[PDB]
Amino acid sequence: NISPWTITGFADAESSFMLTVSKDSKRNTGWSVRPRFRIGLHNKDVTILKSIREYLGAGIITSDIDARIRFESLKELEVVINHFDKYPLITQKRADYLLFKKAFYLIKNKEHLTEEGLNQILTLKASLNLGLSEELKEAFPNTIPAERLLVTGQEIPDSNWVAGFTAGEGSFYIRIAKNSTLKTGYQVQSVFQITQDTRDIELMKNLISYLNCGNIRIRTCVDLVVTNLNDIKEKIIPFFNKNHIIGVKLQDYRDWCKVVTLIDNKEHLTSEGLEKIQKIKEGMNRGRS
DNA sequence: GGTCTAAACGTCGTATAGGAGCATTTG
DNA sequence: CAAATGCTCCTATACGACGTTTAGACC
Ligand SMILES: [Ca+2]
Ligand SMILES: [Ca+2]
Ligand SMILES: [Ca+2]
Repeated sequence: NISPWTITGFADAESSFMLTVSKDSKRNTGWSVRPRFRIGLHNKDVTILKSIREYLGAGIITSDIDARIRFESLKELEVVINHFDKYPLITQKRADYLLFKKAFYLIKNKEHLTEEGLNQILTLKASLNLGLSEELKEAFPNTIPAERLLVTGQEIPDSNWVAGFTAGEGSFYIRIAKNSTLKTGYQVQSVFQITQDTRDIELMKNLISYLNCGNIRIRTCVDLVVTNLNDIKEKIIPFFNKNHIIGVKLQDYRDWCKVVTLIDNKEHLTSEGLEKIQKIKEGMNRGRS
């Protein structure tokens, strides 16, 4: 059974809180307003969604061009709010959650069925994710976007949060670089990585302190990158051995571990070992069938 | 000078995120 | 009826993941 903090870490990475405001003749305000919480993944990772659904006892799972679990009914969203109230998000998505939660209360309480409440919903939608469309701006021109929490000074709440976040944003890959100064003609490196938009660089720096390794790379997006071999051996691998990765990426993690073993035993410095490692690498990540 | 590790630097393709609205059920 | 939400379809970028070059430790 998945940990609640794993769920929150994974949602910090992959989830979306949404408000749809659609023109509708059939409604008394002329508009339809509805809240949504959703996680959408590659079809191969439907199992993660089933795990979340089994934990919470709510959510509708679909699989077509992608796999999604959605929470749209007031009963389902109540389960979502109860969870995140207990196990709070720590990325900037915490701010989206707070806007969403205010909207949920307005809708749950039917205040959205008034001109006043509808207008308030629009201030919330305006600061949530991508904000108001041109059409919505045209229809609600005097909307002042609600204040958005700048999320700051957040501590890593639990080791399983890190496992969930990494299952969403992390990468375990083997880097092979053509390099003539090596006997085999190639350098072999094991790499652990977490990627995130710079809006959360503070969190990323906190992750470096928390895991006690890694460097910050800015490209904007930020990468937490661990390349040091016995930071990988004695910190990253022990960490994720206790705090488990979920989804197909677990298989990538396992293969990654195997190559790290081969590297630790210097087999990457031989032609045969390099061939071994390449074969494993080719079956990992994007190369996994 | 040779061999090697670490990581700074480069960068592509899509699985994530985010979106909107018609159809159906419900009381 | 109209409100709620089931269901389905649309868009595209922050992610993941793959590749090369550089600084320099160690012998
Ligand atoms: Ca994310
Ligand atoms: Ca992911
Ligand atoms: Ca992601």
